Amino acid sequence: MVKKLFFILSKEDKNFLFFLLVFSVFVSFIETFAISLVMPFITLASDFSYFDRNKYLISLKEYLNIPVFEIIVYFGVGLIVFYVFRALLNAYYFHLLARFSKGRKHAIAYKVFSKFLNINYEKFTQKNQSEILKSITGEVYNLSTMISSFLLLMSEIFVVLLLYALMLLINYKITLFLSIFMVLNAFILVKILSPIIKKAGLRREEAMKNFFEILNTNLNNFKFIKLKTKEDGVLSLFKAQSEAFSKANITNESVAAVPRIYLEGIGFCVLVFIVVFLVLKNESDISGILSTISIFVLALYRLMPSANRIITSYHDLLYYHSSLNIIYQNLRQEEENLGEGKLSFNQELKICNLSFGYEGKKYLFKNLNLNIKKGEKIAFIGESGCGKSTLVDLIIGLLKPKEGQILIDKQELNASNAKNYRQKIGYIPQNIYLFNDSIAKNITFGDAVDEEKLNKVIKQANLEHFIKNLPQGVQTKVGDGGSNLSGGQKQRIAIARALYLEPEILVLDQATSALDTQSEAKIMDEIYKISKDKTMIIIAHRLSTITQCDKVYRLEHGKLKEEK
Amino acid sequence: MVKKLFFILSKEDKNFLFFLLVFSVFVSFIETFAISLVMPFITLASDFSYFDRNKYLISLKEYLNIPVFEIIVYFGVGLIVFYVFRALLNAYYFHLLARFSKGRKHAIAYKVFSKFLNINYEKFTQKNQSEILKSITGEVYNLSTMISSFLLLMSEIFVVLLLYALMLLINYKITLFLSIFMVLNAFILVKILSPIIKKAGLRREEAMKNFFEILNTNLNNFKFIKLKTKEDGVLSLFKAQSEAFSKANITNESVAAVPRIYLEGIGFCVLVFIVVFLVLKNESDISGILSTISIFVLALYRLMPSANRIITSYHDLLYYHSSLNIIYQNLRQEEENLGEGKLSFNQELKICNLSFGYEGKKYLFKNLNLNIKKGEKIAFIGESGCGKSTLVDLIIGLLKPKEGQILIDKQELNASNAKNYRQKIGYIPQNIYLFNDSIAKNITFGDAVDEEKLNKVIKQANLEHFIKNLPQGVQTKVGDGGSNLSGGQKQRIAIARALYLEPEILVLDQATSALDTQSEAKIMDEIYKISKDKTMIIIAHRLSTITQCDKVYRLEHGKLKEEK
Repeated sequence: MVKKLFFILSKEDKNFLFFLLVFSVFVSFIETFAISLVMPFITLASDFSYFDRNKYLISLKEYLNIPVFEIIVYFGVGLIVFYVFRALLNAYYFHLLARFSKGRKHAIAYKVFSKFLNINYEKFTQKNQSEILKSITGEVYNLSTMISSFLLLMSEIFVVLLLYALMLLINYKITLFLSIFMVLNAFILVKILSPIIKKAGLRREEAMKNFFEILNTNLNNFKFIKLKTKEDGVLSLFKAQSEAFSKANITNESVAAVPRIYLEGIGFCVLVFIVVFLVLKNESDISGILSTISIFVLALYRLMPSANRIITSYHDLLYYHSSLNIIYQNLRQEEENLGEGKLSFNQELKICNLSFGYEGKKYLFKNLNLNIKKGEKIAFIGESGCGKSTLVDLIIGLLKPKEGQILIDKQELNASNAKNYRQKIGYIPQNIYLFNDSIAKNITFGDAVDEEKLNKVIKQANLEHFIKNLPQGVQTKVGDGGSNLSGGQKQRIAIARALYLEPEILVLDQATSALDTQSEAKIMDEIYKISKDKTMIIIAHRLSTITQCDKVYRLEHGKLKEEK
Repeated sequence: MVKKLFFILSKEDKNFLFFLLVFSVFVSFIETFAISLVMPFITLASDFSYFDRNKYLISLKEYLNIPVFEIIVYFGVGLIVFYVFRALLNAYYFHLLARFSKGRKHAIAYKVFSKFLNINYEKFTQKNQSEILKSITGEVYNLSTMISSFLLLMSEIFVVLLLYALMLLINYKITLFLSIFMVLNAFILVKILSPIIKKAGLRREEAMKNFFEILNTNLNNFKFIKLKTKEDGVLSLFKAQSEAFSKANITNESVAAVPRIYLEGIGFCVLVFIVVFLVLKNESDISGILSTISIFVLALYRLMPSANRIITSYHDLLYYHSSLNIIYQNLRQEEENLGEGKLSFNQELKICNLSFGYEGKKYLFKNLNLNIKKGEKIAFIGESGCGKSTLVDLIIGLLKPKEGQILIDKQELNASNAKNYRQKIGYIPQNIYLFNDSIAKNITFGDAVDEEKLNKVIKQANLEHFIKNLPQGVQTKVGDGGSNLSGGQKQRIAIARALYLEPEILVLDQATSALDTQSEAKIMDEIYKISKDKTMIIIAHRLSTITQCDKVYRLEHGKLKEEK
């Protein structure tokens, strides 16, 4: 199951990853060094001896470099430069972690989005957009922060093992005591306290709910209370619930402080017994008792966060992580579309026996039939939701028929030429979704500009008096969808978007209502005047918009009857 | 302005307050004992000397009590009993704080609620219930936790002052350096660091806003993407915004560790210059270097929580409290209703020139006139908010008329006799709010039970076939409002509630819609049959329910016309 992970990440990310691993092991050594290098400096600073004795201390001094008094100053400066060095180093490490995690958040999410773009229409549209959005923005973040948690985990288990080994070395006796005593201390806090904290917590949570409830119904029945004269009747309930809440809330607010005061008390109590045990034998070298103590204090101090990070990363490695990876496998290895080749359209769009049904599912047509001559401008009057939009979808490039053929100049429409057939249709969704940018983009939908063709389209989409009356002009921000724009401008800009593609079939998926003739009646005429050179399919929901339409097919359950 | 506090709090609350006040300073001293009493034991436990010298230490040993090897064992116990003693003491202290805070929550919220119960109907109904609920459950919590925060504040400022004075005594030289460096370091973290972080926080928030904003619009326009074949168009923008998010997300995650790693860097760096200044003179008594370090470490260590709590409680002493206390003052000194004395009803309910308006407000009536013979069963067709409900409120006990008299057997209804008149009306609100309890209560509305009267009432409100078909029976929990109950049973339970008060005027405030005759048509006849012996006022909303009404008055601008 490790081969899953090595399929997602790229090579540069691998280099970066191992870099971060080596770094992770490194900072462990740097930390344990930053902690260990206190004992020598704290035990050699006083008394001012050790220079005159000890087979090791005199060598660096008798190496003819330093007198006797510059052995503490220089060493100390060396350490403070070492600590500023740490202050920079750890920051860089975490920077690399962040850079890696979120840079990956970018990179893989790009792939997921792209693959979802290359996947076929039916499989994309069969699963809700919550699943897709989550699949390209949620799982990615989760995985990124997951990996960061893993590298940090490595770092800290290394810090733990290293400092534990150091403690094992320094005082072989005390470390075992503090070990057995530590794994007991965690037991007192996770088996004897935490469930009772959960207990008082749930008690407060329930009492608060109850209290607010009867206070709310009591306020709801005031007209009855005032007319009942007796008010103490409901105070008999209020003072009853309020005291329960006032009890559970104090048991909770009280039991929460037990651990820390426990930790202080035990914090000193563990120190004094160890003192009174190391008295039975003589070893305390004045500074010795405090030299080993400063060290173990430091060690425990640095170990607590390592343990915490370990546990947190553990819960993040249980809760999250795994429950995403397999999902990812179902998204990249998920198949795409296909097809390549051209197809000509100079005569008809013969349909021939559609018969279509989704992934369930009862058939929506079962032998649907019509044909669309080049330039017909037809419309699909329905009863809203009958399948007119689905019919048009099948007529156009999308949706694979169950029994159909859909001929284009007596030539069968399939996957090969589906590319080129999808290419030669606009859309104009009426209720459109613009993305926050500069009018031109959208319309061009990101694919650069052309100036000439763009102006041909703006001229053709009758927006010249709207582009003239804009401050920045063609470069104004649509705010979102509009926001900065409004209805008519949306519609016409979409018309521009579909007329930027030009030929040959203009779909027009008009939605329910437009409100009213003070918009649609004019725009329709403009459309009839601009759809002269091309063919048009209109997914009509009502009426009064199909006046100049050559053909009108009514689709109701469950066949297709010709109206006009 | 402190006398406000002693008007809200009772005597027991005052005593408890001063008690917790003294307690705070006490635990301050006990804690500083736990910190200071380390130095004697840290300097006398090892090495095993000091017993032979010192004018005081030689006394207790020469006081004929101890050998030579049992002076550390016994002395240690003195501290180890003391620290468990603390483990109990602080626990009991915080327990007392919690008990005071939430006990105050109870008692005080009770007082406010009770005052809202004694206040008159119009001022109660003129202010929205949000302000009320908050005034008896929101502000109270703030004041409660506020006072506890103040006591804790005193405790910790005392700990601060004592340990600061002790450090001042022990080493009068170093404490000043660490002081100026405290106000300098905190300056580095709150004047040089803390203000600059906010910028990055808002920046990241905005970058996330932009990216996540533009990611949805991309998925919203997929039909066009599929019809375009080319996938790179939106990938070219996605790779542009996602990297902006991927840049903003790494800088904050990098800068968030800056303060703490700074804290280690300075944490050690501050030690060494002090070393290189205290080496120039002989004073280091081997353990001295580590004794003074241990002491100042303990003190600074204990000072951090004191400062932190000071700041936290300070923000609780800034944000909250005030905007509640005056609010609170506007509820204790708030005025109530009045009245006492009886009044008879045997003939008519003469009105005589009502004319009413709320706290604004254009009059809803301006000279209203009628009379209600005992048992008339009249109805008020209105336009909802036209003033029919207000009219009925005036007819019954609530709301004081601006020009009216409201005679009851030729006797004026005012504040004095309003009690007995309020007593003699039921209600039946149609859309009712039961509170989570045992059917009997509600019906009796909290005022205990009666068995005889309850059975007579359930008998009168025709609900027996629903009580036999319930598990617990009359002791079933209505769950919420119902939840466990449904429609008809709700209504009839309310009818029972108003029939438990029994006579003599049955209001029926019907709301909009019921759906349909399978409920209203049935209930209405039963109501008409139980109102035979009584009089009835119906705030009717429609028709077909006022069929059996003897009189029907329609309220329109701005009079009342008899219908039938």
